[PDB]
Amino acid sequence: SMQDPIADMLTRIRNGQAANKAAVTMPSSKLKVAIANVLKEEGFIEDFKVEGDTKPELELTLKYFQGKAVVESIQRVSRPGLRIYKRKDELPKVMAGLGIAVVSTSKGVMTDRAARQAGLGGEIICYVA
Amino acid sequence: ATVNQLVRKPRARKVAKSNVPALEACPQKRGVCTRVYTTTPKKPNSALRKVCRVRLTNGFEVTSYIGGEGHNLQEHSVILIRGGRVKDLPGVRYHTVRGALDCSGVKDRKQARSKYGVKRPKA
Amino acid sequence: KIRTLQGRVVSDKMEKSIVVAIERFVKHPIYGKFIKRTTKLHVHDENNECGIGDVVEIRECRPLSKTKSWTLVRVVEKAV
Amino acid sequence: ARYLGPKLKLSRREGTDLFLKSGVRAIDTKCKIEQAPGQHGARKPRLSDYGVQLREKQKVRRIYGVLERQFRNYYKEAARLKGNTGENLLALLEGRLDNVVYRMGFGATRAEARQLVSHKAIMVNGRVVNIASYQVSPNDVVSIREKAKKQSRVKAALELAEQREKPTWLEVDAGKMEGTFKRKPERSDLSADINEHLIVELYSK
Amino acid sequence: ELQEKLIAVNRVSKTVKGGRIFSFTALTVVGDGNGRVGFGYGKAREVPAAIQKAMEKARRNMINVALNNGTLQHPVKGVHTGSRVFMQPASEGTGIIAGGAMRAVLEVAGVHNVLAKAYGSTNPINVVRATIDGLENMNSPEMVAAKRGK
RNA sequence: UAGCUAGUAGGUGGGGUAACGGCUCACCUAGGCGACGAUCCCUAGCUGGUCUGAGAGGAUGACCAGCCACACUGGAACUG
RNA sequence: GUAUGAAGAAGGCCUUCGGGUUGUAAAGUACUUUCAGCGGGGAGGAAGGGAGUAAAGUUAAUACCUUUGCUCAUUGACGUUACCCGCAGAAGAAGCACCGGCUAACUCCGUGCCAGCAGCCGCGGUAAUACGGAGGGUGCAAGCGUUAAUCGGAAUUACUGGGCGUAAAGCGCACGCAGGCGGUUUGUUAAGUCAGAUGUGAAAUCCCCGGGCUCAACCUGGGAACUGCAUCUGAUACUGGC
RNA sequence: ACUAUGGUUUUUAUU
Repeated sequence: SMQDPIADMLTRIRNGQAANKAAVTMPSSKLKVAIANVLKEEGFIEDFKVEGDTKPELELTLKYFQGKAVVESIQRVSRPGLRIYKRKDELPKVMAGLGIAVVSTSKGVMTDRAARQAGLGGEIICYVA
Repeated sequence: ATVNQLVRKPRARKVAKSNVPALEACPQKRGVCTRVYTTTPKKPNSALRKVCRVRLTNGFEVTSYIGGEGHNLQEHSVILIRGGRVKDLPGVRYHTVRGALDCSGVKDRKQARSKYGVKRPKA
Repeated sequence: KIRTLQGRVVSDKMEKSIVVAIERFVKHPIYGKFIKRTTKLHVHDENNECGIGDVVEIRECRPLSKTKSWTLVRVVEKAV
Repeated sequence: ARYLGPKLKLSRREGTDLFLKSGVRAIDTKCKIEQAPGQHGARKPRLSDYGVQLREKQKVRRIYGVLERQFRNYYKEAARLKGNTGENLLALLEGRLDNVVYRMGFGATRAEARQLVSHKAIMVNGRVVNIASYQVSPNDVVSIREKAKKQSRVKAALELAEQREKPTWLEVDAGKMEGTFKRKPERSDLSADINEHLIVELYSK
Repeated sequence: ELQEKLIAVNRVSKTVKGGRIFSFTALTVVGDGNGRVGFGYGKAREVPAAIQKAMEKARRNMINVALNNGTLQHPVKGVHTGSRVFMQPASEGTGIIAGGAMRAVLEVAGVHNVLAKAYGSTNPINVVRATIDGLENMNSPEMVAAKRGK
């Protein structure tokens, strides 16, 4: 039924762009919120809210430009049944310096830019540009 | 396919077999030769062509094509059989060599002599 | 350090031995994906204090039985 | 391998002048340049279109007397240090010992120069070399053995070199018959009779 | 500057009872040999008119290729109908290599340092629309440095 | 080919070994394996390499390095 | 072999009959021995041993057993040898496969669905570039071909990277014994994972760069490839267990 | 109400 906390997150950020919907909702989790903060810091969303106590709900404010969406390249490039891990020296390059990979480190969710800044490896969880 | 499939065994592929197993991984082998027969062509062609029945060094018995002009072939005198098919001959995967063993010789050529097996004049 | 493993006891009625279940992660060396595998170890025990389902710590030292070198060290939480 | 046959038939079937069968004893070279070969080479091409880069490859092979498999080696060494396969290829062919001996003028043709090399008459750094494909180095000295220096074959070729094009990348003295090869051949003084746009997809069919 | 190229020709196998018809369909590309490309397809009577009927379209759909130091920024994928493509930057002369139906598209843009390959249920006149879809998907420096916010 | 054990499985007491174990010889019991393919069969020396390919992958382990097994066919014992 | 040689010969082949071509090729004439044949000389692999001569050895420093320089005079299977110097003379040295298209090279005569040709599509009934004959071309070259064994092309085995309404494959339809997958709070475990120290994917070798014998094979001085990897002292953020 | 059939096969390259 529900096996992974972000398998329903990437589709809800990619979809609704042709109707240019300024918002989207989903069920909330520790990893979804930790990703929403870096997607705001990298300018891919304009705001995120959490609402609830025992089964909380997450609302994301989506970002647009003149006649276009802004998040035009978003993929996992990994699957929950067959995950992807990298060493501190081997974190993946995206659009030869024009994109970023997202890593789950032993100090939380960050870009490969910031994991290499600290000298850490981890699990690769998203590719954005 | 799932992540739990296609592992621990490499799965099936095609094989050559070989299609000419009576040669035992050689291009050619000799055999005794017992009979010669006249065969029908395919509908686009008008002819009547010759094939020979040959038992090899290994006891396997094959039908081979006779290319070029004419034959005087004999019983148990031996000929050399080569791997290579002419689909216009019925039930045949094999070819005869003329320049080899007791086979029916050929004469008078300027171009192509490494086939038929033809010596050039000097005197 | 000598190599050690942990597992739950599954049989104990023997006077000088116990049987322990081991569940550890293993992959295909060039096709990846770590999966858990269930195996059973025969362990030497002359103290005879362990209970069934309780977690024990065991090690491989020298032969004591037919193709078997594993022996008992300690309990981890001593659950009854 | 080597051709061994009627030499002017090469310049005719390549539509290119190889300095074969001409010299100081012929008028207007008498080598029928731009007259078409045979009776089918006299007719319009049918353009496969692969045939036009095969025409241009044969031309640059035939000028320097190079075999196909050996030209597939020059096309591989030319690509080094991003040197351009349409430019460094000519600097390697122009740097051959059997072309450098022809440019120094100890023979009238690259074929006469190749026969002086293969017959052990040529030296480099004072040492004998029989390899016509030998790649000549900067600031290195080329010389000729006294048994060939005794012959009119080599002095008639130096008297022909005074009425010919002098290259900038090497120097030579006709009294001792000794030459210094100075620096790599470059685009500014090396002149090629081929379209560089036809040598861009070679051996990739 | 100008570069025009012919990739392949096809004849309609119909026999119009007078004989085999003289109706031909051509596959072409047009560019400048420096950084532009467009894709041509058209059907006419005899090849000398079918080439013009195909280049008609290549001149009407020509675009500039986003290059960074004379090659592509990143490996990129293209799609059209049953055809897939994968295109990646390489080095001087190490893009060609590639076969005639990729070679033509790359040489009218003047590049020899980009590799391309078609995959899936390929069709000779659709692979070029997938090759160009990968160049419509190829990232350009038009928005990347104006979107991190603020 | 989906079934297999009964020195097999858990205890007792001895023998033997450079040393260790059902290695091996005698009694008290009824336990112990099997699908990462046991049972029963069919083949095969292994690696660096080498042939091929962009590499992954495939073939071959014989020509240069280095291990291993064997002595017509199969045994048994001594010397060190 | 090289250069010269033109009623562009004698002889062939094609011949929009208008003329072309084999072809500077040959003969004629001049020039030179790489290599091969026969002749004369001749390098290194050769240390130790022998003789001279020295010694703060250990005792007795010219025994014996040891120690370190400098000289003389030598040990060669390979070898009828590397390498060098001679002698007559172009002399002793060229084939075979391919030319319908894909895939490099074009035509005529003869044969006329016959006889042969044989990757596949095909070629054969009146100019057949596909057969027999022949001239002219082409890729190789003292080698040339025809077939065979294995890989690539092969996504037709899908790790890179596949497919399942039908065109081929979703169990005919069910329960759930082994297996898998599965919120939240706070601890715990050290298999998977990680850090600090240490070792490391050897030599030869593809790939890339310099030497030793001419390039170089071969041997060698450095790189790169080898998408790899072992032992401890410790960590519990993350997965799987409890 | 009231029927069975007929083997085999073809036509240019070119700007």
